[PDB]
Amino acid sequence: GLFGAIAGFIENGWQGLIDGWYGFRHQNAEGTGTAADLKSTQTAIDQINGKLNRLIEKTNEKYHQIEKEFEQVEGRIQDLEKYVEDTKIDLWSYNAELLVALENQHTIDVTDSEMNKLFERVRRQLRENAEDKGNGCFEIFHQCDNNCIESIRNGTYDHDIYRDEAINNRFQI
Amino acid sequence: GLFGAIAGFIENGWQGLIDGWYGFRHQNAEGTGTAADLKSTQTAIDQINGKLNRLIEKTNEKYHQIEKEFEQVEGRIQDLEKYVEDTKIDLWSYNAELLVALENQHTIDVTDSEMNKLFERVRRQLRENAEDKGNGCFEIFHQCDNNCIESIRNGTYDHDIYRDEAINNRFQI
Amino acid sequence: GLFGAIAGFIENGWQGLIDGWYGFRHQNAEGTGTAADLKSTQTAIDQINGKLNRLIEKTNEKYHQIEKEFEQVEGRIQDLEKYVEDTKIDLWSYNAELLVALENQHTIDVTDSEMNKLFERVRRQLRENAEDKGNGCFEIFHQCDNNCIESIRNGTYDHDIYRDEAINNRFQI
Amino acid sequence: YTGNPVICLGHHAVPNGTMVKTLTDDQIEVVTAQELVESQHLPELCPSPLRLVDGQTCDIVNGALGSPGCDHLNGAEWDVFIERPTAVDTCYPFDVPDYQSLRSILANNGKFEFIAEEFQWNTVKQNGKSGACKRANVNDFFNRLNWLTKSDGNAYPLQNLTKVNNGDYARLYIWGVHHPSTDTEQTNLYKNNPGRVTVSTQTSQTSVVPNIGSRPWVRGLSSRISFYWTIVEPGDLIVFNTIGNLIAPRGHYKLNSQKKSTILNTAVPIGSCVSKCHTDRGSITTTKPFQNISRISIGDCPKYVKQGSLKLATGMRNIP
Amino acid sequence: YTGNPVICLGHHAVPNGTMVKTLTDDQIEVVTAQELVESQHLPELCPSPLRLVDGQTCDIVNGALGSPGCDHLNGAEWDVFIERPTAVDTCYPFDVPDYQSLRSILANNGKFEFIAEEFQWNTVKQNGKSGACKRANVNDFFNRLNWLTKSDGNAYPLQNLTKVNNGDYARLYIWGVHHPSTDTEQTNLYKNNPGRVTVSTQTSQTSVVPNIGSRPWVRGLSSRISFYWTIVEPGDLIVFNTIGNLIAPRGHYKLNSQKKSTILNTAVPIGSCVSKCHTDRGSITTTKPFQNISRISIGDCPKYVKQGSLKLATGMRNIP
Amino acid sequence: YTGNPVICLGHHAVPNGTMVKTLTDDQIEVVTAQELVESQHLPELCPSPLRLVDGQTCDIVNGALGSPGCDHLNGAEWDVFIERPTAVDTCYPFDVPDYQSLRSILANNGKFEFIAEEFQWNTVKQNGKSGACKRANVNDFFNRLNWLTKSDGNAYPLQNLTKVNNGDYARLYIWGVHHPSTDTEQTNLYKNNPGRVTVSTQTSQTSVVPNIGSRPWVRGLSSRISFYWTIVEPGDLIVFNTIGNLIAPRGHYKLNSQKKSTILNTAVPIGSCVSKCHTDRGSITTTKPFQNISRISIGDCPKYVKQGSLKLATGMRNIP
Ligand SMILES: *[C@@H]1O[C@H](CO)[C@@H](O[C@@H]2O[C@H](CO)[C@@H](O[C@@H]3O[C@H](CO[C@H]4O[C@H](CO)[C@@H](O)[C@H](O)[C@@H]4O)[C@@H](O)[C@H](O[C@H]4O[C@H](CO)[C@@H](O)[C@H](O)[C@@H]4O[C@H]4O[C@H](CO)[C@@H](O)[C@H](O)[C@@H]4O)[C@@H]3O)[C@H](O)[C@H]2NC(C)=O)[C@H](O)[C@H]1NC(C)=O
Ligand SMILES: *[C@@H]1O[C@H](CO)[C@@H](O[C@@H]2O[C@H](CO)[C@@H](O[C@@H]3O[C@H](CO[C@H]4O[C@H](CO)[C@@H](O)[C@H](O)[C@@H]4O)[C@@H](O)[C@H](O[C@H]4O[C@H](CO)[C@@H](O)[C@H](O)[C@@H]4O[C@H]4O[C@H](CO)[C@@H](O)[C@H](O)[C@@H]4O)[C@@H]3O)[C@H](O)[C@H]2NC(C)=O)[C@H](O)[C@H]1NC(C)=O
Ligand SMILES: *[C@@H]1O[C@H](CO)[C@@H](O[C@@H]2O[C@H](CO)[C@@H](O[C@@H]3O[C@H](CO[C@H]4O[C@H](CO)[C@@H](O)[C@H](O)[C@@H]4O)[C@@H](O)[C@H](O[C@H]4O[C@H](CO)[C@@H](O)[C@H](O)[C@@H]4O[C@H]4O[C@H](CO)[C@@H](O)[C@H](O)[C@@H]4O)[C@@H]3O)[C@H](O)[C@H]2NC(C)=O)[C@H](O)[C@H]1NC(C)=O
Ligand SMILES: *[C@@H]1O[C@H](CO)[C@@H](O)[C@H](O)[C@H]1NC(C)=O
Ligand SMILES: *[C@@H]1O[C@H](CO)[C@@H](O)[C@H](O)[C@H]1NC(C)=O
Ligand SMILES: *[C@@H]1O[C@H](CO)[C@@H](O)[C@H](O)[C@H]1NC(C)=O
Repeated sequence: GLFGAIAGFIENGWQGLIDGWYGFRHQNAEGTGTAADLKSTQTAIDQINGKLNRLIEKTNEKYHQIEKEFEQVEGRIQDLEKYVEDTKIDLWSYNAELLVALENQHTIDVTDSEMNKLFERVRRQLRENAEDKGNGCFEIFHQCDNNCIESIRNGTYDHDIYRDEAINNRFQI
Repeated sequence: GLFGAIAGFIENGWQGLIDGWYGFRHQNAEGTGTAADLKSTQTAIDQINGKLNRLIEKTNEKYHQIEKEFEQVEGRIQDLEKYVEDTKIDLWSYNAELLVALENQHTIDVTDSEMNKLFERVRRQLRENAEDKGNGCFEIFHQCDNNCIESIRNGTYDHDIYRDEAINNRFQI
Repeated sequence: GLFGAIAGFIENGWQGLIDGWYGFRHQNAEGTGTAADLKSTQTAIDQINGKLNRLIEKTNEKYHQIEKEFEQVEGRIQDLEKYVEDTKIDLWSYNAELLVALENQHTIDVTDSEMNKLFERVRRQLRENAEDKGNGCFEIFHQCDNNCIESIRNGTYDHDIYRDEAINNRFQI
Repeated sequence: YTGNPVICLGHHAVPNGTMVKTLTDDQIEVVTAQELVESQHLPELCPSPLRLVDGQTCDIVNGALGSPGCDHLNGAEWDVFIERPTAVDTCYPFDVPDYQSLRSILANNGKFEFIAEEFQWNTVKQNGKSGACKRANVNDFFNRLNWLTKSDGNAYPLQNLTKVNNGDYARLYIWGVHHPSTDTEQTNLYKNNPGRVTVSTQTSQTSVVPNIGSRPWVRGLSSRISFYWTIVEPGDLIVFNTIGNLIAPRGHYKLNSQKKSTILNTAVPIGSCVSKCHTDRGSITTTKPFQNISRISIGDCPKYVKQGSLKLATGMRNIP
Repeated sequence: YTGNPVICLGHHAVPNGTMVKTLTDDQIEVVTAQELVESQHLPELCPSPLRLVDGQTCDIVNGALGSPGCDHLNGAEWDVFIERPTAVDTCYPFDVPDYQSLRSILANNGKFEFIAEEFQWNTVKQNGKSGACKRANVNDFFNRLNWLTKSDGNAYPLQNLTKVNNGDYARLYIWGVHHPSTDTEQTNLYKNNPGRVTVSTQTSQTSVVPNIGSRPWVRGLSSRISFYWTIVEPGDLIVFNTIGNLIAPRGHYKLNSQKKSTILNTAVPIGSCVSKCHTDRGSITTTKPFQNISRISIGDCPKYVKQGSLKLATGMRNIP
Repeated sequence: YTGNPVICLGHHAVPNGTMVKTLTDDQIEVVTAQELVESQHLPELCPSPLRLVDGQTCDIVNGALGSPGCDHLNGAEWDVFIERPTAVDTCYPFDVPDYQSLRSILANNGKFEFIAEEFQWNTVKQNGKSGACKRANVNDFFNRLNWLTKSDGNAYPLQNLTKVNNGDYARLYIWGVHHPSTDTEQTNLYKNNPGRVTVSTQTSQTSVVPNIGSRPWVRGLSSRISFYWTIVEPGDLIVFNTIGNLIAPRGHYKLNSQKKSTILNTAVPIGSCVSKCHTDRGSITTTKPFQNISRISIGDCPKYVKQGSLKLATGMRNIP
């Protein structure tokens, strides 16, 4: 993708994450765990559902057209009827091919972008209390029991509570 | 958008910003203020004007064509004439719909990207002297009178002048 | 581009870099140097050659069509033949124009994105040992001989070896 | 673990995904995709919501003329006339100059509503019948046509008859010209040897001279009929003028003012399912926007494309 | 405030924006948009910069033949011939086989420049006139045609006349064949009963036999004229060979070598504005690339599309 | 330098790049580009891998009739018939109603494979020859046609001949009707004065009456022949019925069941290069997907577009 998160600095996906598209994995004193992030998952699903809705929107209702099969050669007018229908088919096939290629490029970029926006949200919450380890993970420089982990997941983590502990451990002062 | 700045970590826009698309708001000891950023605004306006130029570029000049309305049914050739014109109209309508959808997706991404590039420019100017508060705002860890605010705005802020003050305030050393 | 790296915070390209699309330039006590980055260069080349592959893939084989020029006026069927062919040409010309415009927008973004991903990879390697100077360059806060430069280039730099040195230089403690 | 807490952000994956195409990659793996090209069809045509009329052994043209096997089409109305390739001619061997135009007008109009009119032909015998056109097991003729021949007294006087369209709708008259195989058949049937048929309205006139000669033997005969048609707008009128060889109409078909019907030629049976999209290969029930089943599609249909497969990605890259 | 200065980066917004479509959202709000589909037209046709000729009560075809109400079209040149649906026939009742072709050639050619040529018909009376074709209040005929009939001595000799194109330009000859209503009108006018008209060039020959019979009464008559045309290239020549029923040309129209004109059939008056895009509903003045006004557009026009509205975003998302 | 090491990330550049168009910029500079519109063509047509047959001085139609300069086309098979604009008629002056249809059928079918059949015409003289159609230096005729005229005893009896298609392939029969210049030529050649030609199958019948009159003199004659064609499907049969003016076939052409060939009209010489894409301007050898060389392209060709240049970017922005 354009953002280099999926298939990038996050090295693989998680087969265990079954109730979300994006999520958190943690290890603290009390153990490990994983939960889904609902906001990122829903925004990516809504954008993809939007493109689906844009396509399965059938407005192409035709009744009396032209003949399209001929048992024998007839000359000028049959040549024109065949040529018109071949021209139409070639243009519609080009449109289908290009639409799918563009949409897929964009869908891959959108999902990579949503991965990246989640990473940046957590970064901005942690402020000076954590460091980016380089693989989608943050090293947190204060103890963080299960309630503190959930506070990070649910967006109520207050960095100021932990800042001086974390800064002292980060830099040894 | 792909970058998550507009409609993202920047929570809303400013109705008071009337002479630019992007700008700075500050609070310091001397008071508050707002100014527009001309470079961000002009690059976004120029990109959008470019797409407008690409569209209002009328190159489609036709005189003698075919008959397109018929008082009564006539048979084979009239059917072919109707079918040709209906094929043309459906292809052009598809092109108009896809063009506008694509252009709008891209225009939204372009303007969100310019918001983000302005944010990252300011971050790089501030170096170690400020911290990202998480909502498009920087907390600056030295006093910054109006001249210092404008120096940040006009790209002449020298971080080294304030670095030692700022680092001592950030970390208490 | 969307990422503001090429034609952005990196102010120009390097004419001397002839064996890659992206690379590193360094200065340390032992001197200066420049080397290409193979991974970023190869990923950008592969994406561009993929679009080339999609175009020079020719599937458009026609034999018996219609007449396309006429010595003199003949009336209704000749009008229809001219109109069908001119409608086809206009639609194909629109597709060619839009395809190249879209592809070039995307190619410029892809290469700018690869520049940015290289920059962010190195940033994550350096951890707390270096600071972004704002122009594509990192100021490194420990001595880094030629082997340590190459370790940054080849992704084996261990930040922990130098962290104490660098943090003390960065903040003076 | 060192004892500093870690939080990792990530994304899901599945063991095996689906490959899709993009602008930059011919095949790249994603978590979920959706196929956009319908390739499967029902082996039947569905009779709802569209009104289908099955011609069975009658062509639409033979159905308009009223040939023997076609009485079930009297009064029929359709959105799609289903014409069978096993249809055969059961009556007088005929041709239609500009055949496809008559077929298209009949199919597009969407109904066989015939209004009988009495034509007061004078002296000539009426209701001629033929061995080439048996009904029950007896010589007969097209239902909608009246084969005029000379009287027992060897007279075929000039016929000159008018019908005025003072009604609400356009009228379709189907009429014919008999082409005998010899000169003596010509005089035996019509007295006058160059016959002559002229059929005109205010603004148009089609006029026809019979062609005499031996054609291949079909159902007993080497003579032929050529059929023509005339549309009479409200306020206009039609004149039939002949001195022999006219195969006269018995009335006219009503034309709908909005023509929105069509014809489909296929051997596929009519079943009992529901679908608003028909092909010559059968109906299709799909929400996909494209299909590779047939060029020949009628109704609320996906667009016919060349590709057998186009996968829209509906998830992120799959990296298990 | 705590006393550390704060700088916030942001973007503008307005109270209420415009909703637009994207690939992923049907309707999302942005600060400014611009409509790309022109929906408004002037109630006039604009006579600049394109040259418009108003047929008034004359068809383009009647204008070529020179029917009574058409003298104002002598010598006219147009980019767009404006033909009125209220046009009426004012002369001998006629038809044109392949009518739309004659109309398309005349409209496309772009001018009525008639070159008179004196044809040396022998014995036959010339300049026949008709009650069906009054000019002033007196029996007359098409201006560009010369109705030949038999002499006072009851003779119509074979006519065999040639005109050579040794000039610079292609010539358009318009000629006709008279169809009498009876045999006795045929002999009354032309002596010979099967008339015959053959008109040929080096490479082409159109040949016609008259059709005799009663058609509906129009302006006094049940006879008809069928009109034909022949193009004579430079270096080629034309031969008129007839023994009755020819309605002779009086010359030929000049064909432009570049044919770039057309015709519009509309009731819209010609006004005083400026625009190079015309529809059957009136001219349009717009910079928008698309329009939903009409299929029928001439000049430098937006592309006709089905959609009533397509808004292009010209600003960022609006979040007030 | 201060003594802290620096690492700079950057990208390459060249002194001067290529400018390309994007959605937002009409001209912006990139390091490398590739042109997508082919503008160059070879000045020859390439005779490989497609089979090209050169008509030289013969039309495809004259090649079908067997006019003097066309013997080199006996037995030919082609993917593309190359027809030359300097082709001239070398035989009896003729026309073809719906000429372009006969030419298209012949060109598409892809071969001239003639099957001789002996037709047992009775009484009539056969093998008529003409001054308008010299072969060697002697009066001759089309090779595939048999000009029948009345016998030395002044008889032209009714001709009524049948050929049954019991073979494997559809047959194309090409026949004609002679149009004399006078009545006395008509009787001199055919005795009966209105001649008559009827050619029919089971399902179709084309019938023709000759037109008498003086046409322009071409190679000695003011008479003409009109050519017609009839396709006879397997199981069907053809009947020739005439009392004068038939220009009889000498057999039939074989029609391929798959029609895949075409015709190109150009003066460009055939050389010795290799290419599967031909235009009326010459072949093109290219990988580009588009071309602005000609509308008229045959084979495996780029798509014809209006633009002279479309540059695809293949590198990043160039900032030296
Ligand atoms: C100009 O050239 C044409 C073309 O060649 C030529 O046409 C031929 O005309 C003859 C005579 O008119 C046609 O002969 C008829 O053919 C059919 C069918 O033929 C084949 O198929 C049957 C099965 O359907 C096979 O069994 C058979 O062997 C054939 O190969 C026959 O059904 C016809 O039979 C009737 O008439 C015969 C006399 O000719 C009787 O012998 C026979 O019993 C049939 O009797 C009918 O008539 C009785 C009174 O007439 C009546 O009481 C009965 O009810 C019964 O219906 C007949 O053999 C031949 O098909 C034509 N060929 C083609 C290719 O069209 C023209 O004749 C010629 N013109 C001139 C003036 O010479
Ligand atoms: C084959 O079948 C066709 C169709 O039936 C038939 O055509 C009909 O021919 C008759 C006579 O030839 C036509 O009669 C003429 O019709 C017009 C107009 O008709 C209607 O509208 C008028 C108003 O415009 C109403 O007032 C009227 O009631 C009608 O409903 C009349 O204008 C004609 O009148 C002239 O001729 C009459 C004699 O027939 C005179 O009585 C009358 O005064 C008019 O006289 C003219 O002649 C005088 C000397 O001759 C002269 O001094 C005057 O200046 C004046 O101009 C006439 O009634 C009828 O319309 C045709 N019908 C159709 C449907 O076309 C063919 O005749 C028939 N062929 C054969 C051989 O039978
Ligand atoms: C109806 O209207 C048409 C059209 O106007 C008219 O057609 C003209 O017919 C005449 C006579 O049939 C045609 O005359 C022939 O024309 C050619 C070529 O003409 C021009 O070009 C030549 C060079 O090619 C110039 O030199 C010349 O000046 C012309 O401008 C001539 O080649 C013909 O010559 C032969 O016949 C002449 C007698 O008419 C002889 O004098 C001459 O020597 C040629 O002799 C041939 O015949 C001999 C016996 O007959 C024989 O022994 C020889 O072997 C030799 O082959 C001739 O002059 C004229 O071209 C037609 N014009 C057009 C425009 O088509 C019809 O005649 C008219 N119908 C009626 C009934 O009047
Ligand atoms: C339609 O596509 C399917 C693939 O889904 C393929 O199997 C089938 O052959 C295609 N039909 C035709 C007529 O090519
Ligand atoms: C064209 O679009 C407008 C909306 O802008 C709509 O009101 C109008 O009905 C449309 N015209 C037609 C003929 O549908
Ligand atoms: C085709 O394009 C080239 C530019 O590459 C241009 O010079 C040439 O004139 C074009 N051909 C025509 C016929 O316009």
